[PDB]
Amino acid sequence: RDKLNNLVLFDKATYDKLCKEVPNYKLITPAVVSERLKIRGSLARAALQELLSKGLIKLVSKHRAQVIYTRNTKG
Amino acid sequence: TPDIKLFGKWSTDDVQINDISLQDYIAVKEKYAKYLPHSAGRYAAKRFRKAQCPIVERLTNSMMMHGRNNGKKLMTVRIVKHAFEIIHLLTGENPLQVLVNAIINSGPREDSTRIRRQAVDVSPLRRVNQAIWLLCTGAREAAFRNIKTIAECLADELINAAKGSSNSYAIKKKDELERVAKSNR
Amino acid sequence: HRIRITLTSRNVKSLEKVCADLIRGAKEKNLKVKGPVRMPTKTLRITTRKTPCGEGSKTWDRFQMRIHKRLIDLHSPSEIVKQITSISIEPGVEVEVTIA
Amino acid sequence: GVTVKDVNQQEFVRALAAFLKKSGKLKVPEWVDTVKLAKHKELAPYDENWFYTRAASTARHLYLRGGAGVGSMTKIYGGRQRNGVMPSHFSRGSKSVARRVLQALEGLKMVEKDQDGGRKLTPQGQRDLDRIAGQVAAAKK
Amino acid sequence: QPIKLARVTKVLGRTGSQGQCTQVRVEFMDDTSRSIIRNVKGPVREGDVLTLLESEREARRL
Amino acid sequence: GRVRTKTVKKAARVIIEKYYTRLGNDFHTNKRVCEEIAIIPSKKLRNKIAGYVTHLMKRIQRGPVR
Amino acid sequence: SLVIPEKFQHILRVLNTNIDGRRKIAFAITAIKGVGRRYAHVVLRKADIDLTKRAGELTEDEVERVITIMQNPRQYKIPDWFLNRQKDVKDGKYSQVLANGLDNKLREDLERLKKIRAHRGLRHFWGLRVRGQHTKTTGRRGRT
Amino acid sequence: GPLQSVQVFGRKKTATAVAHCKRGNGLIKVNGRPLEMIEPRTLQYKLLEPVLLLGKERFAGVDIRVRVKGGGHVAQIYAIRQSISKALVAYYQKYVDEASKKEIKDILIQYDRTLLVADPRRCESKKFGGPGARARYQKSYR
RNA sequence: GUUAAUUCCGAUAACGAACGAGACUCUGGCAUGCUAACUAGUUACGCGACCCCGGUCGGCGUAACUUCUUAGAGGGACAAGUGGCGUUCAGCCACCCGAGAUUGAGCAAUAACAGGUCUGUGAUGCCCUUAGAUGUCCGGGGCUGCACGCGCGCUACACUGACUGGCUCAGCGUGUGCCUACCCUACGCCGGCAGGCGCGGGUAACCCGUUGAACCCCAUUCGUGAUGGGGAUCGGGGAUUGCAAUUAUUCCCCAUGAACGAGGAAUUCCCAGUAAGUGCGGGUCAUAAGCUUGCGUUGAUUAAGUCCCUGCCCUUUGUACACA
Repeated sequence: RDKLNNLVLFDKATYDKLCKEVPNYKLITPAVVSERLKIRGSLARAALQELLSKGLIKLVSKHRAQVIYTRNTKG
Repeated sequence: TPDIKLFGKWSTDDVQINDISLQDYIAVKEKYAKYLPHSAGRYAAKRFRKAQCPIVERLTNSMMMHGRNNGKKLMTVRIVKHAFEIIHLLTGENPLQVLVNAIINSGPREDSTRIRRQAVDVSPLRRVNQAIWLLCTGAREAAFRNIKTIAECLADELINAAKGSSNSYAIKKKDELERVAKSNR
Repeated sequence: HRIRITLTSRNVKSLEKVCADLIRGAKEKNLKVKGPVRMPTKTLRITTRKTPCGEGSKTWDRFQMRIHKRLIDLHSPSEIVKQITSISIEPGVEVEVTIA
Repeated sequence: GVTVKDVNQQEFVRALAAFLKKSGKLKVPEWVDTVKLAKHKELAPYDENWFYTRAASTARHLYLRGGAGVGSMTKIYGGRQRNGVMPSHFSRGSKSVARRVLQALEGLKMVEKDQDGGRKLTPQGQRDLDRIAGQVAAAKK
Repeated sequence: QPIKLARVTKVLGRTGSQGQCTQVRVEFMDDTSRSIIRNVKGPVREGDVLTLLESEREARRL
Repeated sequence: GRVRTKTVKKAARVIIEKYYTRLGNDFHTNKRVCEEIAIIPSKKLRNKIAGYVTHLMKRIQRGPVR
Repeated sequence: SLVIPEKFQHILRVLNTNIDGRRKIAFAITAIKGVGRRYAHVVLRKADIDLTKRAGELTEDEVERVITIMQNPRQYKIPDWFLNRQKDVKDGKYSQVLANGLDNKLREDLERLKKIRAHRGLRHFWGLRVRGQHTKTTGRRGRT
Repeated sequence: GPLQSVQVFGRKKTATAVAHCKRGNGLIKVNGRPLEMIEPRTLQYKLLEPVLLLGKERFAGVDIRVRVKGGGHVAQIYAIRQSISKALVAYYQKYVDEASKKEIKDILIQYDRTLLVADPRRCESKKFGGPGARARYQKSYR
């Protein structure tokens, strides 16, 4: 009935609004990111590794079934 | 650390129970602190041995329902463990306190029964079990056929049930089961 | 000289009375005696339906044979062994004597 | 230093596979890239260098116990045979996929055939086994 | 109709059709003298407090 | 239900009326006193009879028994 | 990379069968009949093709390198046990047939079984279970 | 010096694990590998209650090696939690006073009683007419 | 009055008794107390291999020991001790101490069904055939047949998950046949695999085996898509047993990829290692587990009450029922 026509690869706007507002959210996980950005979970998971390299998100707890990310340190 | 224990990293102390009726039936402080929500068992043997079981273990033991997940406490402990950082990285307070606040606000006071239904007040033990139960199945239904995982679903509702914003599944049935009892009383 | 004697019997106390009887017989001749080694038993599980036909409720038997074996080692030639082993033996016990 | 019992076996398998990268003389079979690893598997592995990973995983199995044969390697590398509509049962692994590993481990000297058959790991194979064990314990400190 | 607290002082017996409720003689922690009778679901010991929405409804003695 | 049957009770009645000086108060002694003076086929009944004897002991120093 | 590349392929019209660009390369081939999850994976290793990308990024010249392995497996040393049609009935060819010849190949052997009047052909004629299934309790939905 | 060797057995549903105390340094290993490195890793801190709730200084003079076989995984971890707590209890009873042994025991008494007294829970036999020890097959009427 | 109990106490025109229940047999659990172990291990000695005195090794031979392995004799638990309830009798609840303060199964009374079995019998009354046999044996088929309904079951409807790797653990057992022509397996090669070929071990605490089981744990892919869920139907090929597989005996590979989005009326089983999940032995087996019988792993929610329903056991009552 309700078909989730998720987005496979990032647009210019979606990649722009991933670099700015995502480091404002307190909770970043690939489950909610694929839900909120209206994108695939493969694209959601692949979006979060470079932010860890770019220094915009922090990993605190990684696991095979769930990985969780947050903002940068407030200081 | 023979003096104090840390539930992974969470404090044994400074968890407060608001309603005084449920403080004897919530086992979180000064005698029931454990490093894991897993233990040997034996608390299901006697009638009233159930009350002193730690509530994190009780929520864990009430979690592996619906068939394929039965007898899988090794993975539901993993679900509970990750679910506490989600509370600390959404609200920012002690997840033990948020779980405690979810029990009080999801537990109905009175409930109707066949004896034409007459409304009778529930036991403080009965209020604990039903409040635990309503917030657990909602995570089961929210994680069913959805991108959102089971670990997030546990942390969503008990945060919502702590504040009672009528968006958790546990809050709505708590309102309805007392609204029905309020009618035929 | 290293002689093995095998003590197999279906009854528990028929095997137990003869396993100590060879101890009493051999200690009179006062030679090197090893203790009786208690090895784990074998039990015979047979489960069959009680009804001769296939009619009625489904009930099952539990038919069992526990068999025990005891090994006692002797440091003696076969002259001493052939004398004692013919004294006070009962058909419930099957005795096997190995010279090697 | 320490032995491999002080080193976690999860990241030990590709640390020894990295030792198999710098050697590069395992004389791998032609059918590495196109074979199914067992009859209870249905598809090919995602990791390409599974032969260099299983051979590294085979060496740590032979250090703990010796005398292992072809049938023993199929037993440990077996798994559930999901029979589909039928109930799932345990199945043995493929025979030649473990036979070529022990043949690869005897090509370059890492294993020797023990008495009464089997495969046991050579002392020099244990000697460099401790060096990769000490390089991980020093890394985690 | 404020929320009130009711503290169990002694139990009376099993009530209901299936024995699903426990009739409990209950005391109030707000005042010691005034105290009523109410049927309680679930297993109840001595030394626990209930949460009645109203204190004006009293269960009959069977 | 830990209710003593007639076989345990009637066996304990004859012991008291014959061995008043031999019987004690604690369970373990008159367990061994009744071991020699009674042919009890099993240890379970030996504890049950001696245990019922000890319950009849508390009735003895507190007055008469019917 | 993480952003969209140039030259979009969403539907790959390959051997008159649509292939979605939304799915991965390793499993978008499977929509073609005659190739499944297994036979598509080996083709990604016969030619040096990375399977970690999507089916809307790979370039147009080397997708010709992919499809020549479909109908011609033997010169790219694909073994005979990956093939749907081993030892063909007429010409005895060990080959893989892909979603268009596949159903052409499917309708000789049915009336090849019909013209021989074998039992295996007859069960297909009345639409009964040919592999030896019990029809007393099952087989009700399509037959009213 | 003197051989202060104490060998203490631990039992469970099926898993049996025997510790081996000796007068040595403060290292703990089971089957040749330490307590930190055991899969499943969900239950890491369960191996630590004998260590954390009694202190590392109590294990400084005692080294232990545990041989483990039988049962399943969680049986084995629950075997080696309680096998090593009883191992230190017997060491401080035989060679030194139990005044020190009773004050480490009552810490384990108040926390969890499985560390010293084993659970006598075992799997009862399955009966005929049912798939389990209590459950029966689906009774069909008519 | 009490109990699981016609279990006892106590009354008493009833007394003395008998079967049954209980008692009794097996199993579980606690004893660094006894006996014993070179087909079981532990601890020490001496080496070997490796790493920086120490650590590991199912790598090697020795002396002590039964803590871990086994089975034998004994012991232990009795409402025994305490606080209450109770005629203070029968007994009941809670607590200390203690591995247990109700383990599970076996056996099971009088009378009855016209319950089922003559297709288990060299168990059989009576009736029938008996030479062109309803007797023996051989070839083929069938009992599986398919517009439909019903019963016991296995697999799914997925993200608590599917897949790919790596990690890591069990106990019941069983195994070479009087006829019998047919065993379980180590190890070394060939083939992707099914499987094919060589040598040995084990008549079995010796070999399988230290039973390298699933489950579990860790790390990728998939991304809510009837999707890499699901595997029904079906095509092509390759192997085993058998004299013989087509109506596909089974096993292996590729391919086809249906319904099914948590199931109405109604209904089944269960409260502690229990349910449920999950695998392993045995039976039928030349070829053989969706069944059944046991074993083992992970392992709970609920309840410690009731006659509401379904029923069962006594007492009173009424009956025009007595194949009730």
